[PDB]
Amino acid sequence: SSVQTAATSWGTVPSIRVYTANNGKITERCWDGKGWYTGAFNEPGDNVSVTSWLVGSAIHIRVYASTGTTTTEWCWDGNGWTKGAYTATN
Amino acid sequence: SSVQTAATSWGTVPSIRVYTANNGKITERCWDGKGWYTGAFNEPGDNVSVTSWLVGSAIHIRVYASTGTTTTEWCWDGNGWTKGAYTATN
Amino acid sequence: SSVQTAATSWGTVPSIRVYTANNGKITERCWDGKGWYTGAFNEPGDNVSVTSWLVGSAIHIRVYASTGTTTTEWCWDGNGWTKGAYTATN
Ligand SMILES: [Zn+2]
Ligand SMILES: [Zn+2]
Repeated sequence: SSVQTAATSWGTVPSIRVYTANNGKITERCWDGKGWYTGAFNEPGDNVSVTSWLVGSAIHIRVYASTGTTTTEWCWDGNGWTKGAYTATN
Repeated sequence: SSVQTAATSWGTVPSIRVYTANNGKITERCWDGKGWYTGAFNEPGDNVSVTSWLVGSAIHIRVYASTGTTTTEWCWDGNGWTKGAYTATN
Repeated sequence: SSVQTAATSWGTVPSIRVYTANNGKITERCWDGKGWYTGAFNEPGDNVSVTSWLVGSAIHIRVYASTGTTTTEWCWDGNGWTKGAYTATN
């Protein structure tokens, strides 16, 4: 019984984001080239996946947090985490 | 018990694919910039991971579906899912 | 019930790396355009995630291996796997 992680990165420094699902909560650790620090993302979930992409210099991150059969998409687009349009129907 | 997902994205719109393993079946949800829809991928698996890459305008997707100690690679290269040559000795 | 995998890819060939967590061991399978082979990475873990990036033609890989609440980061930067600076407080 171990925590479950997901990772993404962008750029050439690079920036790295590691999401950890632990006891029903997902938290975020961040690297921007200097050191690791705790990120703003903190949402419920037993399982996590992530993907990201750049548009110019702007990073866009999508975190897929799952509890039971419900997957919630969380969006970072430069100004805070927001709930995305993703639905599944599991 | 929660479902397990894997996500990938390409391009700048972007396109996103989210794979969900649920009770031994993997299904696929797709975003191409307008809304989410159900993808063609549907294969057995209790665990899924994914990676993708572009060569010019051509997208390639590799989905690794596992049941027990067996991992099957599924390939998208523009015209249907096929599977791949991947083998493991788990 | 099943093994757990993580995948990454880079370049246009492409190179693919698939990490498998199985009974407390994470192992690595590699594709560089010709066939699959077993990689050098072999470390303890019940869960694995991965990310990678290019700096020019040089590939960098980060593998996040977790046991219990401890996540260890493993780094490939061209010349062997080394433990990274990642820490979490799970
Ligand atoms: Zn359960
Ligand atoms: Zn191709």
